[PDB]
Amino acid sequence: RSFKVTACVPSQTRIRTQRELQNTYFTKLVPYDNWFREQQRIMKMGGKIVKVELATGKPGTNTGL
Amino acid sequence: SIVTKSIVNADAEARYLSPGELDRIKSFVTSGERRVRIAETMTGARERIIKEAGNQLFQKRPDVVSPGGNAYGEEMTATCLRDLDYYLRLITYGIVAGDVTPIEEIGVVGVREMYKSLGTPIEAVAEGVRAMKSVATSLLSGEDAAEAGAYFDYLIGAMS
Amino acid sequence: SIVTKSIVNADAEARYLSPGELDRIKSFVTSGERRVRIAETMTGARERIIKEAGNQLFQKRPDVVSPGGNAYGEEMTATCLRDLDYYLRLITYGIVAGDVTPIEEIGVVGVREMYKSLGTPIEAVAEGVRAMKSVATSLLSGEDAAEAGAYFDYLIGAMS
Amino acid sequence: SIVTKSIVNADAEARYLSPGELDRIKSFVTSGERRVRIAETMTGARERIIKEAGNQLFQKRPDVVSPGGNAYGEEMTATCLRDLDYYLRLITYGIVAGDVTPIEEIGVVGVREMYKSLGTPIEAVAEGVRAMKSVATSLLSGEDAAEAGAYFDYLIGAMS
Amino acid sequence: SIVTKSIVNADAEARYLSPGELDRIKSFVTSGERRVRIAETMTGARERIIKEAGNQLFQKRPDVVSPGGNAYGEEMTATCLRDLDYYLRLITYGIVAGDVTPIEEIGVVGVREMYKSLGTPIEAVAEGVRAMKSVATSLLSGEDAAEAGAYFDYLIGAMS
Amino acid sequence: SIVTKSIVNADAEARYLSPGELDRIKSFVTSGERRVRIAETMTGARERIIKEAGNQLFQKRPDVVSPGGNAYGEEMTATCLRDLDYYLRLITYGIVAGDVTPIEEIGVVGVREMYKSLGTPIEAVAEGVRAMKSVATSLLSGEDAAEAGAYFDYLIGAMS
Amino acid sequence: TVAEIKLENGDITVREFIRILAKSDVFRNMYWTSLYVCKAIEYIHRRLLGRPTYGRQEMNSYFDLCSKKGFYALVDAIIDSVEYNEAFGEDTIPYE
Amino acid sequence: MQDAITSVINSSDVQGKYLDASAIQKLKAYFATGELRVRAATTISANAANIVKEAVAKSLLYSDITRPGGNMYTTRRYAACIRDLDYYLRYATYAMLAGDPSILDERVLNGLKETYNSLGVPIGATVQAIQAMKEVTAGLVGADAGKEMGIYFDYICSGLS
Amino acid sequence: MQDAITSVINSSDVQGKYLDASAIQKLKAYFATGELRVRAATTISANAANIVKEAVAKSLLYSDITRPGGNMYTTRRYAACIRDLDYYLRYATYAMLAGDPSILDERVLNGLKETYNSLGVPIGATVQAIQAMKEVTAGLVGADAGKEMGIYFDYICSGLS
Amino acid sequence: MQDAITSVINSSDVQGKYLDASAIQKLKAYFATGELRVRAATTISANAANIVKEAVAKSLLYSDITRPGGNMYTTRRYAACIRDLDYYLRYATYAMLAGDPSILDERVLNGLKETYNSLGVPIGATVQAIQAMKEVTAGLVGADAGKEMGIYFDYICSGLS
Amino acid sequence: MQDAITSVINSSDVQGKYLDASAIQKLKAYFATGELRVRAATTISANAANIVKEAVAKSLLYSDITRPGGNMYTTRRYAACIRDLDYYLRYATYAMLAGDPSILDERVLNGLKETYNSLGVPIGATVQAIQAMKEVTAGLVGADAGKEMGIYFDYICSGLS
Ligand SMILES: *[C@H](C)[C@H]1/C(=C/c2[nH]c(/C=C3N=C(/C=C4\NC(=O)C(CC)=C4C)C(C)=C\3CCC(=O)O)c(CCC(=O)O)c2C)NC(=O)[C@@H]1C
Ligand SMILES: *[C@H](C)[C@H]1/C(=C/c2[nH]c(/C=C3N=C(/C=C4\NC(=O)C(CC)=C4C)C(C)=C\3CCC(=O)O)c(CCC(=O)O)c2C)NC(=O)[C@@H]1C
Ligand SMILES: CCC1=C(C)/C(=C/C2=NC(=C\c3[nH]c(/C=C4\NC(=O)[C@H](C)[C@H]4CC)c(C)c3CCC(=O)O)/C(CCC(=O)O)=C2C)NC1=O
Ligand SMILES: CCC1=C(C)/C(=C/C2=NC(=C\c3[nH]c(/C=C4\NC(=O)[C@H](C)[C@H]4CC)c(C)c3CCC(=O)O)/C(CCC(=O)O)=C2C)NC1=O
Ligand SMILES: CCC1=C(C)/C(=C/C2=NC(=C\c3[nH]c(/C=C4\NC(=O)[C@H](C)[C@H]4CC)c(C)c3CCC(=O)O)/C(CCC(=O)O)=C2C)NC1=O
Ligand SMILES: CCC1=C(C)/C(=C/C2=NC(=C\c3[nH]c(/C=C4\NC(=O)[C@H](C)[C@H]4CC)c(C)c3CCC(=O)O)/C(CCC(=O)O)=C2C)NC1=O
Ligand SMILES: CCC1=C(C)/C(=C/C2=NC(=C\c3[nH]c(/C=C4\NC(=O)[C@H](C)[C@H]4CC)c(C)c3CCC(=O)O)/C(CCC(=O)O)=C2C)NC1=O
Ligand SMILES: CCC1=C(C)/C(=C/C2=NC(=C\c3[nH]c(/C=C4\NC(=O)[C@H](C)[C@H]4CC)c(C)c3CCC(=O)O)/C(CCC(=O)O)=C2C)NC1=O
Ligand SMILES: CCC1=C(C)/C(=C/C2=NC(=C\c3[nH]c(/C=C4\NC(=O)[C@H](C)[C@H]4CC)c(C)c3CCC(=O)O)/C(CCC(=O)O)=C2C)NC1=O
Ligand SMILES: CCC1=C(C)/C(=C/C2=NC(=C\c3[nH]c(/C=C4\NC(=O)[C@H](C)[C@H]4CC)c(C)c3CCC(=O)O)/C(CCC(=O)O)=C2C)NC1=O
Repeated sequence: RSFKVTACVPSQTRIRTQRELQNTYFTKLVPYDNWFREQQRIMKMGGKIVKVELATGKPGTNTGL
Repeated sequence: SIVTKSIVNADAEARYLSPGELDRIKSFVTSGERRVRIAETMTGARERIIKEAGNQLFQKRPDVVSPGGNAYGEEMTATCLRDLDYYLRLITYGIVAGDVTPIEEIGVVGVREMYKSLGTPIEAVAEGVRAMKSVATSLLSGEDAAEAGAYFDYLIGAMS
Repeated sequence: SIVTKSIVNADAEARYLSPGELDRIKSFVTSGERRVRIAETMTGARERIIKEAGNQLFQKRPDVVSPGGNAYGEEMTATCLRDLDYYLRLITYGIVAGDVTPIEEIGVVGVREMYKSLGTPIEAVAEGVRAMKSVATSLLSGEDAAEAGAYFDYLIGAMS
Repeated sequence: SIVTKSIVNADAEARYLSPGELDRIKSFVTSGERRVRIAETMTGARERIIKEAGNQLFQKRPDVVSPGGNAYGEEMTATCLRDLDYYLRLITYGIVAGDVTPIEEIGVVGVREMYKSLGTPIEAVAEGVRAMKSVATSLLSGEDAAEAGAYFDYLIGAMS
Repeated sequence: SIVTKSIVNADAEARYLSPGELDRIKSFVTSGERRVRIAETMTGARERIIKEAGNQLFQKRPDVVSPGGNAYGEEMTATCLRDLDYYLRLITYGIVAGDVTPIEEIGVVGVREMYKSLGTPIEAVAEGVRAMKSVATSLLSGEDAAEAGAYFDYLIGAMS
Repeated sequence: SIVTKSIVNADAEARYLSPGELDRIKSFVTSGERRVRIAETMTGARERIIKEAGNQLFQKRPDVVSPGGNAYGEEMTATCLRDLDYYLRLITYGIVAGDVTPIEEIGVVGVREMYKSLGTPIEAVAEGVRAMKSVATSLLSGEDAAEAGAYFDYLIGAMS
Repeated sequence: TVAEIKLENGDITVREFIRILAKSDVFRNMYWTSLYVCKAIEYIHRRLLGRPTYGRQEMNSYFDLCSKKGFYALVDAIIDSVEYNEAFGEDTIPYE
Repeated sequence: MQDAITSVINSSDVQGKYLDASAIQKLKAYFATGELRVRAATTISANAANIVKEAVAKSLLYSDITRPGGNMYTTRRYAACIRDLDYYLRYATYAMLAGDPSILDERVLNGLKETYNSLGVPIGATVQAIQAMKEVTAGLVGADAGKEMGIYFDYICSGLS
Repeated sequence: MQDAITSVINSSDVQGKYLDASAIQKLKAYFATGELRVRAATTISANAANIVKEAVAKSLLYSDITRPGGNMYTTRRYAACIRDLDYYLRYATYAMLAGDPSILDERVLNGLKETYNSLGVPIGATVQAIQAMKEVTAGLVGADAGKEMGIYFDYICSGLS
Repeated sequence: MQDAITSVINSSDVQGKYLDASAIQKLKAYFATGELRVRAATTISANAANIVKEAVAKSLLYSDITRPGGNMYTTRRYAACIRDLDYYLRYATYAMLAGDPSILDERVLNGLKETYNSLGVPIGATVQAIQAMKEVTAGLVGADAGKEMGIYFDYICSGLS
Repeated sequence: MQDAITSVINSSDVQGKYLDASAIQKLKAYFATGELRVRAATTISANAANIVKEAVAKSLLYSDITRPGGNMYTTRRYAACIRDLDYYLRYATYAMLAGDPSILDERVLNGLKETYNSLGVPIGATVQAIQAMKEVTAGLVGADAGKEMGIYFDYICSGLS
């Protein structure tokens, strides 16, 4: 049950002399049971959630996760 | 199911499923023509199991029938049989599945939340479920209730 | 007290206490005689409160006293009055301390793990505090009922 | 602000606002008419504060107004005051918010990279914003020179 | 054993044991008489197994007898037949314990770095267990060869 | 290349390149023609350095030629020449770059999971390429066989 | 490797790779099953966060979480804290 | 993450000027209504579970999604939903003191719009629930603070729809 | 951990011999009562939250530890004591199916003495509670498995002492 | 990840009907041929490192694709595509026991299309490798179960091309 | 952690009784001296970068310790020595605001033998720095506030040696 986020987050307080292109464009896959503790982490950072996608199976299926 | 729990465990070890567990699926499929009698007997007594286990519960906890509990009135004792029937509509989904993977995702995973959110104490809910799975063990055979009664009594410790 | 949560909120920021919070401490110490007059009138009528709020709890929920539920005789109903005596005691401690941290470390951490083991309803404790709120705010003054009742709602946010 | 700090601290523990913290916001809102007239004490006299600290900066350091220095000429000097005109605007934002949080996000988090790139000395700015402090608190009252001056002294130590 | 997978995979979720996993316990203690007869017969002809499956292994892979290989001379082939007797003993533990785990811990999790530090080929011993299972399933019964031959099949399938 | 190893050594700490490190690049440019003279001596004398040193490997290890092993006389010993010819090609890729990584990314990164699936002794490749570079150092000189000697020994310590 | 090639593909970040690493059975056998519980709270807190435990209320918040949810949410709750994410980042290997 | 005092600061900064007389007329308007916002913050956070247990009772408890065929029979899906409607009560009361809808934007509204489309749940049942949450919360805190909490409920409601 | 088979196996592995007939006798006794324990483990996990309530009211409630001064007076410290007894009911039922007190040794009782002595937790009330709990589980499982369950409870009270 | 047993459970609760008569012969069809699958899935694990011996050696080993210039010429690209074939066998055998290809499009087919068009992997070489490994399993499980394994092998090739 | 308020209402909680007139008199003894501390805690907070500046020049500077061969020689060690002094002013103002040295037993006297011994910090220079810091603090804060602050400086260096 994995999602597929794509997240644009800026650097809040620090001016990072290394590149950190990947630290502004997490387009990772997060599973369902730990997305919502993870979604608030981007949300408290001031990031922007662009899209979320169901990379796994069908919604509404109440068994088999 | 027991097929489903074995293959997700073998994915975690990143190997094929073990010959210890391959006995169990082989034991599940020779008992696949053993599990189906438990499923059909609960069809023939689902109007008999629930209508007796309510009064078994209401003689154990008559705080519910008193005015002020969460099932008081004829419109309110409808759900205190309907939520019990819904749990009888969960075991037969997992008798033939063998284990608790349809028991969890329909019944268990947030059941501390919504009965608190509806105001019903789950200790009364688990009591009638325990009152249910004394009558269903007496209805089934001594060999049927030896394993399904162990499977019956998961839900009482899972709820409360 | 109000000294403690002006320190542990200033230790996480790891700097000194700014004068934006030192004036509230400076207004707290000069207002010390007001809170003792709240507390002594609160504890001076401790039999007027619980004997009235015990009746108003049982009119809001008559199922604790009716045969089947939790509290019976003059023993198990009496320890229900003991816990309301505790929470009346525990709410005059935060009034003198001027903060909700002494009611926090004694009774706003973990009772949703606790009361389900005891079998009491959690929300029926919360209806006892609202009857305790309406008794004490009717007894206290018109201005301090917005201050003493500003702790009474915090117990409602604990359970409910 | 104190409203912003008390939410974000209380959001991370997934809790509502404490009654110790709600009376912090309640005194902060009602004293907001006190702080806005400290803000209009400076913006009513902003064009004098720039000009006096304009004369006070180039007296104590004349190399920046000298030829070769980074503010030399009637347009190249015009800018250094206009940069000091930004810091009247920033500190007036800080007295209104009651915190250095608009000083952070607008004014001070990148100055160690900017003026090194722009060639102007940071310690040349750090005395011009300190000569701003001596001309401001002579125009303010007695008690708020500690209140507004804490936003001044925050801009000294975060500069140098 | 059967418990050692189940007592760990339910401790990690900090729950009690699910009755699907109590089938796995029930599932065998009924097979523990059948699991004990086969390892008594395997130990009871453990000299005939190693002297036969060690023999025609070298008719299949004659390289390790040949000079330049590791087991040149009788002083190393008898050292080589220690690992045949060790793995025959580790089969008989795993049939009695019931599943995959005791042969995995004692004789599997270092064999890509043990045998590389010894310089011996890691694939050639994997040929020998397929002959060790060839002579063993040739001498036992037909119904246990689907059980006892599969515990051989794990230590093949994780060797090569 | 030694240019390519230098940038990522500086880009990891987000830095412009050190002038001591450009001395290594400026020495690499003026000694760039010498390494091309090293590489043509290998490619010109390829047919005497492969059939000889492979035969040294077959004289050191006569396990390889014998049946039951990895190779056999008609083409399997011939294709173990071309699987040995690839590494001499990778050394000549490595010495003209002044770097290890043309040996790395083509012929190191997955050789253990390759040759376990191919069924050859990976250590015999390492003893074969040790026999390859023992005669390669005596080919060209004694001076140029030292800094090209530093790229010979790495592939020995990559297989094991 | 099926945890690993998601990182080599770029389908997960490193912070998701650490969580899918320390939920495996080889980590669970090595540092959870064969240890005392409050040792095993402290050692996974030692490896992943790169510091010891801070005191008592920082550890009592972890001990009830593995009493109810299990080990799989103990290793979750170290990782999605503010002190993991804002002191290490989402693309760094942790260090002591 | 901002509040109504710093949003007036930010609307004056990005325009350029100082605290002009239009902003002080806006800022003094916040300090007058800020007294009632605290006295309605406590009586929501008292009855936070009591609101959401009644707001589900107006619209959701006997409908399409209790007879089999919808979102909530699966016990995790109903318990997420009571927990989702709990967090609307927290963030609107965070929006009530802060005096702006922009705290709801960087905490609720940006992520939640595309998940609910992707997870197949109805937004139309959610906006029916928050409007049912609006008609009970005005009864508890009084009508005059109900016009305050009716603003940020509608910003969730217009934002999700 | 360790299991009664994997202690009989590991006794004959470090000696290096094969399966002795005394060890084979030591495995038949585990398999003869294995059918009893597998029914015993379900009947405790059914009443696992119930037993602790029937134990703490047998010897701890209405006494001088859940009264002002004791370690269960603070009611959000008494909540530790309930889940402290949830561990000793869970891990003892693990050790009943294991046939071995080695679950309790290096997982529970390794640093249990040092935790309780570094807090002022009463040892003598814990052994007063656990030996009271042993009577309750023997009443619910019957006197056959109550001898078996009484061993691993007594292993907990011995190493804690 | 869910099998055919959970799928008929999934399609029975959601409409409000009980475990009816028509669901039983879907399960009895599983329980009839489920004995065949345990005879099948053991013998694949006997040859799980031996099918990949034949996987390269039939269609990939002495070809021009392995000759320097092709896609399968690097040691980092060789060993990455034996594990990428070994995973396609192991997840097929999960579906061989599932009675369902619904372990494939969660863990195998989720990002597998776009990762081959981007990494330069030829699609036609894989379906000439996977469909070549259908018939070597037909000589190892017998005639009928290889035709059952040919369903999920074609479900790979329908979901790869 | 506790203060003069939360030692009284801790010690009067644990007897079970309410707040009585013997304990309210202890609160009024703290409330009579509370106005003295808030004036004292304000002036130290405006001079925290200057009490440290003078006190290092009182006893530490131009010594063996400043010179090479001493400990605070390297710039890296030197700043730290201001920072490992600056906790001793901030935590001493917290205990002065508390009226109880219970913070000082808890945050700033744990490793204070074992950190300083395992880092080459001399103990005898830190105690000499602190009464060099107490003399300039009691000169800055007054005679009456200097002895109340003087308890919590001499509580630290007595526990540190
Ligand atoms: C009464 C209005 C409600 C109620 C009360 C009730 N409680 C118990 C038992 C206990 N209650 C506590 C609670 C506390 N103890 C404390 O010291 C504090 C803080 C100062 C609190 C909140 C505890 C620890 C117990 C157990 C032992 C004891 O009594 O101290 C009972 C008895 C239950 C039983 O089974 O014996 C009752 C009846 N229950 C209700 O139904 C009312 C809603
Ligand atoms: C309850 C009937 C008894 C009791 C319990 C009590 N325990 C604590 C605190 C802790 N208990 C533990 C327990 C364990 N740690 C382990 O690793 C294991 C093995 C699985 C167990 C069982 C721990 C770690 C703590 C302390 C950490 C923390 O800060 O919570 C308390 C709290 C004591 C306090 O003052 O905070 C209590 C009350 N005490 C009794 O009186 C009963 C006998
Ligand atoms: C190595 C390849 C690479 C680059 C270059 C890169 C840049 C980059 N530029 C950024 C921001 C920024 N970039 C600019 C850019 C400019 N200001 C202007 O007015 C001009 C138009 C322009 C420069 C001449 C500004 C203003 C920001 C801050 C706004 C933001 O947070 O995005 C950020 C956001 C994080 C931050 O710095 O706070 C990144 C990651 N990322 C990469 O991976
Ligand atoms: C509100 C936050 C903020 C800051 C801090 C800021 C600084 C700032 N100062 C600038 C230039 C400058 N700033 C100065 C100011 C100074 N140099 C001196 O010599 C004096 C000592 C000193 C003032 C104390 C001058 C002279 C220039 C122009 C330099 C040049 O063009 O080379 C510039 C480039 C041109 C411009 O003003 O647009 C920026 C961006 N801008 C901002 O928006
Ligand atoms: C408990 C798990 C375990 C096993 C099974 C094991 C075997 C083992 N094999 C050894 C050596 C060896 N074992 C072999 C065996 C073989 N090489 C081959 O070519 C064949 C594939 C195979 C036998 C047919 C050889 C050749 C040596 C000697 C290595 C040398 O002389 O360099 C030794 C050291 C010699 C001794 O102590 O007598 C041990 C201990 N050790 C363990 O710890
Ligand atoms: C440059 C990076 C790179 C390497 C290293 C590489 C190796 C490589 N070695 C191979 C085969 C082989 N390699 C050997 C080698 C040996 N057997 C022995 O007895 C000896 C111990 C040993 C070498 C001295 C043999 C016998 C085969 C054929 C295996 C077979 O056909 O089954 C093959 C398969 C056939 C071929 O295409 O040549 C490859 C692809 N390919 C690459 O792209
Ligand atoms: C199949 C999975 C499933 C679960 C877990 C479930 C729980 C569940 N129980 C409900 C209500 C209820 N459940 C009960 C049942 C009880 N309350 C009592 O007091 C009795 C003692 C007790 C039974 C033991 C009652 C009375 C209501 C309605 C509560 C109300 O109207 O206030 C509701 C809201 C109404 C609805 O749409 O059904 C849900 C979602 N429903 C499901 O479909
Ligand atoms: C604080 C900002 C924020 C919001 C608002 C939020 C929503 C959110 N709603 C979710 C699920 C859910 N929410 C519902 C909601 C409902 N069921 C109904 O019938 C109604 C229409 C509605 C509520 C009464 C359902 C059915 C699911 C499960 C659907 C799924 O599994 O994806 C989930 C997935 C797991 C979780 O609960 O954490 C998130 C993340 N997350 C956030 O971070
Ligand atoms: C569990 C389900 C699953 C599958 C099936 C899977 C495949 C997979 N194959 C990959 C690469 C690869 N796949 C191949 C494939 C082949 N080479 C050939 O000669 C043939 C065309 C084909 C034979 C199978 C090659 C060569 C690469 C590496 C690309 C490179 O060399 O850079 C990668 C990129 C990461 C890497 O391995 O470097 C993934 C993620 N991943 C998964 O998670
Ligand atoms: C309150 C909780 C707390 C304690 C106990 C604390 C102690 C403390 N003192 C330290 C260092 C040090 N401290 C000093 C000490 C001094 N300078 C002098 O000249 C005097 C002799 C002396 C103190 C007046 C020196 C000389 C070092 C070592 C810094 C290093 O080598 O990295 C360090 C190592 C610096 C680091 O963190 O890497 C710590 C942790 N820090 C804390 O946050």
